[PDB]
Amino acid sequence: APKAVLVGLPGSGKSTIGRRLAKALGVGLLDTDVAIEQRTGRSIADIFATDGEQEFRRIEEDVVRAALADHDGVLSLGGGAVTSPGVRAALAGHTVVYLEISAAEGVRRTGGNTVRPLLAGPDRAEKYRALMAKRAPLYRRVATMRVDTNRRNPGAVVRHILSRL
Ligand SMILES: Nc1ncnc2c1ncn2[C@@H]1O[C@H](COP(=O)(O)OP(=O)(O)O)[C@@H](O)[C@H]1O
Ligand SMILES: [Cl-]
Ligand SMILES: [Cl-]
Ligand SMILES: [Cl-]
Ligand SMILES: [Cl-]
Ligand SMILES: [Cl-]
Ligand SMILES: [Mg+2]
Repeated sequence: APKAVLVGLPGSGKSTIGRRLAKALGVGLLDTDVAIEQRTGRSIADIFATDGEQEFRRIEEDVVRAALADHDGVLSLGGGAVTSPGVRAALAGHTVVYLEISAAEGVRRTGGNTVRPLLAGPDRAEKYRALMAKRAPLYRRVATMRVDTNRRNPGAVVRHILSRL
């Protein structure tokens, strides 16, 4: 089982805290989105655009279940993985760290244009708050550890988690 599975909204720090937490533990980081692009050679988008949700999610769940079983390092879950009941079911029993972030800070951390599909240019703040009302309850449900990242720098978040593992 993974040392920790990180979940949270876009920009809550899944990739960043995941990378730094993994480095600290001397283990590898497995990001489900990446495992998907590598498994299919297709980018996240093409899959969506082409196959769409149901098919992506099915693939994503497939990747998550395998990672939860084979990966012993840090696992960062794609932001929407928790919307699949099969994923929430597979997570039961695992150490799940929910990186919490306010909408104001979250939307500002993602302004990097690093490819945030569900956060188009037109009124991102409004879209981010909607995404939060929708995903937040799910993260809280699967979370075994809730970590507030609002005023904590990445190092402090990492140390906070390490202390509770
Ligand atoms: N605790 C933090 N404090 C300040 N900035 C952060 C923190 N965590 C993440 N960030 C920054 O916010 C941006 C989004 O982080 P990222 O890990 O890619 O988020 P996610 O993978 O959840 O979508 C990155 O530039 C990252 O360095
Ligand atoms: Cl399984
Ligand atoms: Cl590993
Ligand atoms: Cl995300
Ligand atoms: Cl299960
Ligand atoms: Cl600080
Ligand atoms: Mg990420």
